[PDB]
Amino acid sequence: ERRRRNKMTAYITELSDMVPTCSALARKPDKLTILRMAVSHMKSLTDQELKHLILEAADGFLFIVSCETGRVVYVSDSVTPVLNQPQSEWFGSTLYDQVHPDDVDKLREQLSTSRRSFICRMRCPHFVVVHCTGYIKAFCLVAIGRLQVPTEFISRHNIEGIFTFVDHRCVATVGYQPQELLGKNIVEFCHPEDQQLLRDSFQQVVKLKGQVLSVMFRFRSKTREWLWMRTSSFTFQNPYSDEIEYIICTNTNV
Amino acid sequence: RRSKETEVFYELAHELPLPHSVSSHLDKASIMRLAISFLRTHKLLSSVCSMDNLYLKALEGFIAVVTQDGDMIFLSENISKFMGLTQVELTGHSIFDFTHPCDHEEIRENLTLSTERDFFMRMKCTVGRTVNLKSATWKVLHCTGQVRVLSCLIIMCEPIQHPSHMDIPLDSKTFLSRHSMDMKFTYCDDRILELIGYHPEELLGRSAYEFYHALDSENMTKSHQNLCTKGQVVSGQYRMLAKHGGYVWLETQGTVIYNPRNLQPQCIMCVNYVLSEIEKNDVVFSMDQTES
Ligand SMILES: Nc1ccc2cc3ccc(N)cc3nc2c1
Repeated sequence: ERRRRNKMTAYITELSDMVPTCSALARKPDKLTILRMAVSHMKSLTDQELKHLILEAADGFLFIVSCETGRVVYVSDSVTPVLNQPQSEWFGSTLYDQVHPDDVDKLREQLSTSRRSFICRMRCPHFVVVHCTGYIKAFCLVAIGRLQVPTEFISRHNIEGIFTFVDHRCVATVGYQPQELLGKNIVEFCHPEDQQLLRDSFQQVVKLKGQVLSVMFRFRSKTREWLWMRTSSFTFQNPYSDEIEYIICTNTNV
Repeated sequence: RRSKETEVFYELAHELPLPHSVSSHLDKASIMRLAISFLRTHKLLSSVCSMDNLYLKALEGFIAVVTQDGDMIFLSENISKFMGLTQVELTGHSIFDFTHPCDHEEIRENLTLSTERDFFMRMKCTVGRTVNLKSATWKVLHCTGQVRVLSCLIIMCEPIQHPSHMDIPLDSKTFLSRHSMDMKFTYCDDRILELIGYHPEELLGRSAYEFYHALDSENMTKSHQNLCTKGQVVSGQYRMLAKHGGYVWLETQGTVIYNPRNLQPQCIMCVNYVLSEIEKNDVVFSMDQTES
């Protein structure tokens, strides 16, 4: 029934020692005295340090904007560590001025006829994604803004080898516009000699699901030049069903 | 003598930086817990710094500070708003006593040893509104913060919001969609078309993975995994391929929704926030974009 007692005493020790003007004693006082000591000391002592709590956990800053003009009524200095921006810049300013041009319409609708939240790119022509979260108050928005976050080319295939995706770098790599590979099977750009080598390779990647396999072969460039290439690839399986979405390859000139 | 004791306790309780509204209603133990944890908080804050209905209300989530042994030294007030549970009820207690175990290891891994932390955890929720801890429910929190030295976790726990029960307005740059557990499109609204170029009719057979930039697939994988295990996710920023050349950037919050009378999963509902315009218009990435 009484380990209540011993962490009440643990409480009294632990507590007693972070009261400094009490910690500073060779002998340490009784129950009530340690208590009133803490009391009077607390009195001696949650406000803007809250603001920095925000800045530390969330990487965020406070700002109020009139829903009328979009002009910034108030901006927390925490804007500076976040956006690398002087409070100056945000006081004579409108929030539309502070975002990406394409982010404007969205903003018009968050400032229209409750409580608000949205994502937008704010400048520090360099922008960063920012999550603003706030609410409307007497006609204004009190919200907080928060941050977070060629040699070769990648492709994707259905299991048969048809190109289903290529990164634009393909054009530099093999001379082809994406359009010229997409839809066609990869073994068609292959030297007949190496075609079996390519085929069997697909087998191995599918038979063994998830791990990576490499193969080297001659790939038909757009100037029709056989290109030694290593491609190394693995299947991509749905997280829920674990059946096979497709195959991902990286094709690197060798 | 306990006359003096009890009365000094309550006196103490009163001008902790809180309303006597709640100060009043404390067992001495709570006064202790809170006293200490309040001190510890002021310390750690001194460690990092070398009228606030605004910051509290502006937030759509709350601040937690949690030691390495998992005891939650500090929690902002408005947690009650999101979690039901009051600060009072919680400071000093082990995070692990209020989190879905199965999330505990992962919590342990984000508790220790880059200092940037970003993960999802299920926490006990008791909210129409308020219930009691008996039939508590699991609520998913997106937690982002920094770990610090001691060892110490400072995070912001953001609820993800359940699409059928909104509290915020939505934009023109935001479309909404439904999926099988496969993330196969089963439904999408007709904001798609204006935003990325597809008719909703087009996507029905299609798994969502068909439309991610390869560079994002795995990240998406992570999200999927989590959506299923935990029940909700916010994805990172990722590109979705547009009806013709190029892509737009996105962020999707996914919620598994349940059959109410069946208590089985049904679908995934996705609030999809479009973050940009089609970036590469000249560039074609997939088979569908080649047509026409
Ligand atoms: N709307 C967005 C969102 C995220 C973005 C991320 C980027 C990363 C690198 C880069 N060069 C441009 C980016 N543009 C973005 C535009």
